[PDB]
Amino acid sequence: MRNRREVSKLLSERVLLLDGAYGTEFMKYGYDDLPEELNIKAPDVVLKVHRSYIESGSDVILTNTFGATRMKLRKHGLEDKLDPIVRNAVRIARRAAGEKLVFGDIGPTGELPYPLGSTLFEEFYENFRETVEIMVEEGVDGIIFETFSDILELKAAVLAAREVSRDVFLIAHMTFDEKGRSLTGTDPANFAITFDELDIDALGINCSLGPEEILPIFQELSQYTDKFLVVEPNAGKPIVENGKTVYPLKPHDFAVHIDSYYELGVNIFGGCCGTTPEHVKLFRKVLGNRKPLQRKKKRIFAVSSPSKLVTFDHFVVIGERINPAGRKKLWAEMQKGNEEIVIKEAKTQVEKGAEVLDVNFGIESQIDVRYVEKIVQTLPYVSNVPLSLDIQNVDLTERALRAYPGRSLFNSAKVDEEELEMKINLLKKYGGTLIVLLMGKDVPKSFEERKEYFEKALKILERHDFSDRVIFDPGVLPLGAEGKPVEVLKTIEFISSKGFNTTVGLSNLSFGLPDRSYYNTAFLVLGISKGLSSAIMNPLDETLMKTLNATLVILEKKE
Repeated sequence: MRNRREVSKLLSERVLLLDGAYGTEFMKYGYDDLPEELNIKAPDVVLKVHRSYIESGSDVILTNTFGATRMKLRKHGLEDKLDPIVRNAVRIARRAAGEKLVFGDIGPTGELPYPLGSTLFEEFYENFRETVEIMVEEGVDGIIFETFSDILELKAAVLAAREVSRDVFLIAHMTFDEKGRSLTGTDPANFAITFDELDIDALGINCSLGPEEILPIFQELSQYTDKFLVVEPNAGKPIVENGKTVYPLKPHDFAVHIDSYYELGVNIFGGCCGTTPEHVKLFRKVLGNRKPLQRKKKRIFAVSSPSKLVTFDHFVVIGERINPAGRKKLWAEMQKGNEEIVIKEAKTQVEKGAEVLDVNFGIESQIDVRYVEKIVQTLPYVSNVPLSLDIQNVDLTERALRAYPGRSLFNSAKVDEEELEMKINLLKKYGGTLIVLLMGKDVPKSFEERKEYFEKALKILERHDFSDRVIFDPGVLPLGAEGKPVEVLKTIEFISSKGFNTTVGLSNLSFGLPDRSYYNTAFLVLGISKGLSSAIMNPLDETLMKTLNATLVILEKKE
């Protein structure tokens, strides 16, 4: 009913109050049934609880639909009841909220993405799409994806929601353990950096921990995003009593933490486990009417995997090995869909020092798309590191980007208006950074020409507001093509001096002459001395890796 523009307006004016736990309230009323089923079996109980929260002061209540998606309901033999479940939930909540806001509550499926589980991006996507269609049709004032523990599943959810409606206010939440990590390894900074650039309106943290525990985790989150913030802590740390887990933190003890979150810029405050109407009533009194606080986010250049965030504030080794070009064995296996061989190449490269992995599938026409999707989802989880997606076809590109678990690096976009704009828009929609190759219709032979390509690229990036999401690749040419490597060094220095990260397809310098390892080493050392911030290289080359480390030690970049 109310759109994201309208909700954003309200948020800019005042911090809002959410509601509390529903499950335990239903239980206090003698109903232990699956919450979602109550929307059909005992709608009066659902309404009663919504009203208890509204009367407590809640500015917004959540629909009783946390587990209402086909994938989750299937586990209870209720998949065929998805429609009446969600429609009734929205109607019941609307009836209770009256004028107040009603957000559609959508939790995770409980299924982990392949390779941890057996689910691919597309299925999660369709799964979330269906529930959002119902809520939008029934008139929710926003959607909040609650308690997500994995970024790929969360990414699929928001992309699905946004595809159904560009106007619905979207809120994405992740839950963290006491060590500040999601089930699959994501920390606050990673979550903020990966999701801040997606088309959602707010980010948040809910459940798992109490008020004090979430505080530092919330602070880290607030530093990397300028989106609206939400927090719903559990009512303290769990304690087991009569053989059951309870969250004893009383209203006053919970409510006193409100100021701390407010000082950190929170825009919506609510409570999770153990939160009762009694707790909300006090939250209302304590919160009152306040205008949110301004924040100003930290801006950094980084790419990510579910468990690792790689910031370009140090030389980044990008493993070049998962590339069938000139690799007879690998090429044949990729064609037959061999995942294990690629998994092994990834693992060994990281074990040797690669922090990011370039992934290319040779002649894309000869590769199965499902294979590509399985590999893109798989590597970040099993190898633990982010990927540089080395893909040519725009078609495959979009499929890889939407299924990528984190914020990736996209390999090369030549200096061509059409190609750049096209790849920029895909990255804007799905997230990610871009390697811009300094060439277009032909290869530059000088530093002068490379500079022209750089200047033309900056112009294009500038008008598409994408200058802060790029890494420049000057374009190393083979020494067997009079590739004048010195012109490449000048270019690296010039670009570095302007504040931009850089990289090179290292091996291309010696792919036409023996003792390539030594040419590769010499160039890398020289490149680093000119500001080179990374390189697509062979981490299995002991000579190159050891000399690389020595260089960094000598230039005082590490020990």
